[PDB]
Amino acid sequence: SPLEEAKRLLEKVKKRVEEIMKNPNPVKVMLELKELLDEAVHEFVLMEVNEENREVLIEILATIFEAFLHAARDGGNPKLVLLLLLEAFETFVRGVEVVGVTSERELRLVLELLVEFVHVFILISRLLEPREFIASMLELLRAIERFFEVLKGNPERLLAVFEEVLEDIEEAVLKKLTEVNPETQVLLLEAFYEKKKDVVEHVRKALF
Amino acid sequence: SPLEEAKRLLEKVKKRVEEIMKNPNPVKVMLELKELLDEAVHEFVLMEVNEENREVLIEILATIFEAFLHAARDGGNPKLVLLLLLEAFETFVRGVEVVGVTSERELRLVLELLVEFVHVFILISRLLEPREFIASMLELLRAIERFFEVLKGNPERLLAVFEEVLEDIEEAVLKKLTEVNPETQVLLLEAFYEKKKDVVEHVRKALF
Amino acid sequence: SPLEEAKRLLEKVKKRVEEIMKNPNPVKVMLELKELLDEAVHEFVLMEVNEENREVLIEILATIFEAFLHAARDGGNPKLVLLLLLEAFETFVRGVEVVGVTSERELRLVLELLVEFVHVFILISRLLEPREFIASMLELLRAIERFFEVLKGNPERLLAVFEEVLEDIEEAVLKKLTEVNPETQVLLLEAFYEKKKDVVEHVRKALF
Amino acid sequence: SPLEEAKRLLEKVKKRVEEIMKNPNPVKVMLELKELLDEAVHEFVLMEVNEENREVLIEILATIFEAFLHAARDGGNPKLVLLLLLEAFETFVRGVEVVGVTSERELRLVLELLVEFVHVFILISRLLEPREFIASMLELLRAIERFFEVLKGNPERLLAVFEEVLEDIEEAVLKKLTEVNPETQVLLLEAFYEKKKDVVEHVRKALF
Amino acid sequence: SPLEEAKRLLEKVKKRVEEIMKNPNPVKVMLELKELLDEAVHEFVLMEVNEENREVLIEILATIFEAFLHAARDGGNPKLVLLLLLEAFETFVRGVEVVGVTSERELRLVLELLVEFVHVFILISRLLEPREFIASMLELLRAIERFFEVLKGNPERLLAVFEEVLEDIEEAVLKKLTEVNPETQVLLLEAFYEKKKDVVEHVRKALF
Amino acid sequence: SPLEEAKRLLEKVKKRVEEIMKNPNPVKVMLELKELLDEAVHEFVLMEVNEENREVLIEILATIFEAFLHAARDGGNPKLVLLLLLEAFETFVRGVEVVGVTSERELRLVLELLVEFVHVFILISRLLEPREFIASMLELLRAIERFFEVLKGNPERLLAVFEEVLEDIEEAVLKKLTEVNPETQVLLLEAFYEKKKDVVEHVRKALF
Amino acid sequence: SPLEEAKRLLEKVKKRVEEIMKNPNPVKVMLELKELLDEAVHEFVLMEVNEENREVLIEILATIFEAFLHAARDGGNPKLVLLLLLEAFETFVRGVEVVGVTSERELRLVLELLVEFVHVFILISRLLEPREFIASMLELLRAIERFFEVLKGNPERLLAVFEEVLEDIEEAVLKKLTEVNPETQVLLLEAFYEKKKDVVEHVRKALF
Ligand SMILES: [Zn+2]
Ligand SMILES: [Zn+2]
Ligand SMILES: [Zn+2]
Ligand SMILES: [Zn+2]
Ligand SMILES: [Zn+2]
Ligand SMILES: [Zn+2]
Ligand SMILES: [Zn+2]
Ligand SMILES: [Zn+2]
Ligand SMILES: [Zn+2]
Ligand SMILES: [Zn+2]
Ligand SMILES: [Zn+2]
Ligand SMILES: [Zn+2]
Ligand SMILES: [Zn+2]
Ligand SMILES: [Zn+2]
Repeated sequence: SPLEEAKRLLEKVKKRVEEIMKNPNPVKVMLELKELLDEAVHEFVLMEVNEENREVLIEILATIFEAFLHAARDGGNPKLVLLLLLEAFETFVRGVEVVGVTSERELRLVLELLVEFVHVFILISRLLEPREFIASMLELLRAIERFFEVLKGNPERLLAVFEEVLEDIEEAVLKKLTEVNPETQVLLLEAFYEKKKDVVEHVRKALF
Repeated sequence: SPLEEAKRLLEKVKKRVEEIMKNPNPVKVMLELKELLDEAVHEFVLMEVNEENREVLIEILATIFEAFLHAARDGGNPKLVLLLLLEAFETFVRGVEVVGVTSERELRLVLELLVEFVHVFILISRLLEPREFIASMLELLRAIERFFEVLKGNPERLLAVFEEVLEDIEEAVLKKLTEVNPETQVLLLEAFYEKKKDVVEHVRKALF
Repeated sequence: SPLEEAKRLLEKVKKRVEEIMKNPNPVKVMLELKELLDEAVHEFVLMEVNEENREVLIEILATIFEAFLHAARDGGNPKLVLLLLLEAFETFVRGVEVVGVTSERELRLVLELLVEFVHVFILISRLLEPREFIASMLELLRAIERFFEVLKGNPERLLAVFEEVLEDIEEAVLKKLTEVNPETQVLLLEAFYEKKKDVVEHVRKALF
Repeated sequence: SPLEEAKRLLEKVKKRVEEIMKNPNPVKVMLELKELLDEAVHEFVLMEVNEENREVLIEILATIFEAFLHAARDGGNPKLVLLLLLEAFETFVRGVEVVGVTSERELRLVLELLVEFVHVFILISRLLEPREFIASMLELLRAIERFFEVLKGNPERLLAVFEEVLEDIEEAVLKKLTEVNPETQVLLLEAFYEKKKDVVEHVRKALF
Repeated sequence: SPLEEAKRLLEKVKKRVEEIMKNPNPVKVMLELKELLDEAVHEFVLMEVNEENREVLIEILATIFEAFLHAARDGGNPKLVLLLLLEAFETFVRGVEVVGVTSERELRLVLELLVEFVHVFILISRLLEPREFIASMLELLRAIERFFEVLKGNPERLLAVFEEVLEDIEEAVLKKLTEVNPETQVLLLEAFYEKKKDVVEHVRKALF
Repeated sequence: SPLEEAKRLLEKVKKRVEEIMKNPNPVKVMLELKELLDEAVHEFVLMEVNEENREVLIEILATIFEAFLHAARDGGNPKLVLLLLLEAFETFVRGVEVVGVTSERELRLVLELLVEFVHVFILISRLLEPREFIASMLELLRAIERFFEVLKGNPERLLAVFEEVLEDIEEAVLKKLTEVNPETQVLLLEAFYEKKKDVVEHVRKALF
Repeated sequence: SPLEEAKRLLEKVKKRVEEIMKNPNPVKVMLELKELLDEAVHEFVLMEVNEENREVLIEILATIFEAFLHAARDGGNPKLVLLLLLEAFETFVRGVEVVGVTSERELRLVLELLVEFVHVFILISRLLEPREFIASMLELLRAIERFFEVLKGNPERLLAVFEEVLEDIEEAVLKKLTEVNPETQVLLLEAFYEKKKDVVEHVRKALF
């Protein structure tokens, strides 16, 4: 039965996550969580996904990704942490694509996860230099564009969420760019705004 | 149900505000309240906003903003406090734009919040030097212009409130500018009056 | 046909400007307007400019530059705004050089734009400190000298306009320099007057 | 034994204070006294505080703080002295919070120390300019509010002491504000009275 | 016999520390002390640790760590010294975990060592730039969290010590962050307070 | 023939200078003029310098250096312009050393060039901050010392010129240093006067 | 014979110093003098140092170090010059340790050299920023501590010289630290005074 096997997988994943978080090393915890997410996706593609077990699969993905976001908040080297965050987000997007999102609860869960991911990413990247900060923000913009192209649902709510996270990123960039000379400010602002306009056009094309 | 979830959110926000206000550090309190306001806006864009729960959402926003205004009155470094006040006001305006204001009670709530915000801003900026004071007043004028462009309602009452807060700012500026030489007075008065004329034109275009 | 393509470009530019000015962020509006001005110059150098379509090209340049000047008056960080104003003015001067000014109406349009630019520059730079203010005035003097070297027309009217804008700058500098000690006044006045004498010599050589 | 260790600590602290006060540099003396106060608090949180050794710990704190207040009266740069006084007062309040006040002798000791601190602060800040004077008075009001929120005891005596020190500060502010124009007087008086009303409300809430 | 071997190890370690401290090069002294600490831990895991020799092992660890802290105060390159301090602290925490802390004297010894370590770390990091200073403070927060997770004892005294060292770090950060613009202050304060809240939650979970 | 080749070089250099000066970019003009001066020195060391063509070579150097000084007065970034000015002066000194100065006309020419260089340097560096201003003045003192060590001629006239340019620098420094606190004034004045005494002693040793 | 070889070495070193000092480049002169000092130390360790040739070796060291101090006063990049000054001082201390100081004349010579070194170091470091200035002062304190640990002689005169140079450094630091905010002043003063107390303790241990 699909539902029973999905529930067994959920219990196994919960036990594995609880075991993993006990480690004191944050980078090791992130690596094990990334491996667990990949195994969950591999299990997803090897099983039938009907309308009964979809909620359980979404809950498994949410559990692993929430643990990963907390472990990222725990700390480490910012560049490595940001790279691992991007890899985990790509795996999560692939998993959501495989499973699919139908009901409103799953949409709410994945959107809350996206908001938390953006917040954690900005919090980690606060401590870089302005040029590396702008490069990281460009990478985050690409990731958000990919996520919103994959996801399907009500266009209006998705557009509202997209605009809100974009405002968050814009506020962070504007606050950070006050540490440099006006010429560097103009250069970096032009780069950021060109990328933002492009991703807005792409997302508006995909949603509507 | 929208109404039940909105009431649950209101109770949670009230509990969080009571917990936060107990801290003795005003800057930490302000930062936590700013984070809470952002989280409230995130929750707002993730749920349906019909005519039943709109009052509850406006009440949540008013609660958080009142707590923030009191914490700003508590004290700290004036420049940091003023910048945090501007950021909180921008988040509040975004939340009001998302929720929308329909009835008279919500309009009354947001207008009293604006009046209190202007009073607190002037009170905090009283202690700067004249040039930084005029720069802060220019920032406040831009914020008020943004607020009155976003808001919708009866044009006459909105115009009356706008004129009253403008008179408040003008009186504060006139009283402060008596500490400098007449040439500096002429320069700063010219800057302030040019900005005031521009914002009056913009607001009158937007309202009517 | 050159005239039809010029009119189509005028309509497209008007539509783009109207779309851009709806944004609430003044710095983003300025960046988009600068990009549009550069695109207009690119279009100008790629097409034939005879005596028929010259007026339309001058009107396109005037439209974009008027929108930029208003957006600059809207507000922002003074140093960044002044830097963007200088970049826009250089792009405008290059466009005028490419197109050329023959009739009296085009000369009137460009001279009015120059007067508005000087007024906006002084208004924005009012809020700096005296040393940065004097540096900004030096930059403005170099920009005005370049503009009057590029332009061709009746020497007497051009000299009258140049003298009037110089008097405006001198009045602003004299009013601002009353906030410092007499020794700093002597230093900054010496720097300003040396630069003014040099630019007067250069402009008088170029015009006659 | 707690009592014997507390008495040994008192003897060591007395010897250290006598050794430190022999230095001719007042700022260095203040820095060493701050370090000694921090070390005393560290010792306090690392040992048991019963009803036997509480008096000895209170006398240790009083000894260090009295030495600091005399050194602050000795002289130096007023802004640096005021900042060091505020830091020392906050450390003293933390130490009192850790130890606690039960008997009447300890209450009398700490209240006398607060009165001397307010007197020294007003004496040092007499020589600033009126705007910086009002800023320092606001900082002093916040410090007094924190002290009276931390302390526990008889509400009536505490309220009497609070009202008396408030009257002292008000008299100092009124006497100082006669050196400026009436408009500056109105602005600074409004700021001071708003802050005083807020702190009175907070203290009356905390005491009763 | 365990006790005799422990005392022989103590004498050998004392002789080695005295021999090492005679070197004039601070970085070389720190490296030799780190090697000696690692050797002591290796010896600890190779012998039986009962309730008789535990005090001697704790005294050996305290001796080596006190020598290391003094050598770190001696001087050198701030980044290298801070990195070596973190490595030595991790080795010390592992040694304390291996040996264990049972009586009150050992707890007092290790807590005094922690206070000294925090003071030395702040003193060394005073000379960095604000961004590197905040990064160092985050690393220190992680180190303190790991220490208080490893240690076992009376929850109340441990919590008091933890709160006091947190207040020390907070005062240092607040004093340092006055050298930057308010936007940078907001960014860095948000990062610091997020990390502080996370470590407070983790420590409160571990202790209770 | 040496004289004919020198005259041909003079004509070529005049043509090149006229061609270069037409550029509107001052920094590019300065870079080309520096390259031209270097090429002139290369040509000087590659040809015979008798008493016939010495005047022509001195005139070539004076032509290029006058063009460079005017281009420096035109404007740009003060730090870049000052550094380019120092390099150009060092190249000019090397050229004068290679060619040599024998008659009175050449001495008058080079001394007038030195006076103009000092005036332009002070004019450009008027707009820096006091610490960078004093650093630039120290660099100028080293350059003047090197120039007066290389040059040969009548000791009395050279000493008079050296004293006059020193008085100009001293007046500029004294007038600038009124914008800082008396402690900073004492520090910067001590540095400047130590350097001035050293260069005076060196120049008096070299001349006599 | 030791004395004849020492005198021959003195003559050779005098000739080499006279040849080197003729160079116009200060950094090249300083590097050459550093190499010469190293070669002198190499020669010192390769020959017998009895009581007859000790004076000549001390005179050789004094000659090279005086030339180096003058070259450092000549000028250059402050950071590079300070680093070269520290390296030269360390080589000089090694040479003094190898040769040894017995009579009163040698002690007077080396102490005069130390006073001149401290004066030159403070003069060069006057022009840095306050944070880099304090870092340089910390490095100078370590250098002085090493010097006074190596030297042997009458404890009272050595202590008097040490106290006097410490007062010179303290006066310089106090004068410089008036250019920053009181919080930065407190941080930097705490760092400086901690280091000064540590070096005073070390020197008092070494001398007595
Ligand atoms: Zn965590
Ligand atoms: Zn957000
Ligand atoms: Zn309050
Ligand atoms: Zn009002
Ligand atoms: Zn406008
Ligand atoms: Zn005008
Ligand atoms: Zn006294
Ligand atoms: Zn009183
Ligand atoms: Zn030490
Ligand atoms: Zn402490
Ligand atoms: Zn020129
Ligand atoms: Zn002159
Ligand atoms: Zn010299
Ligand atoms: Zn001295």
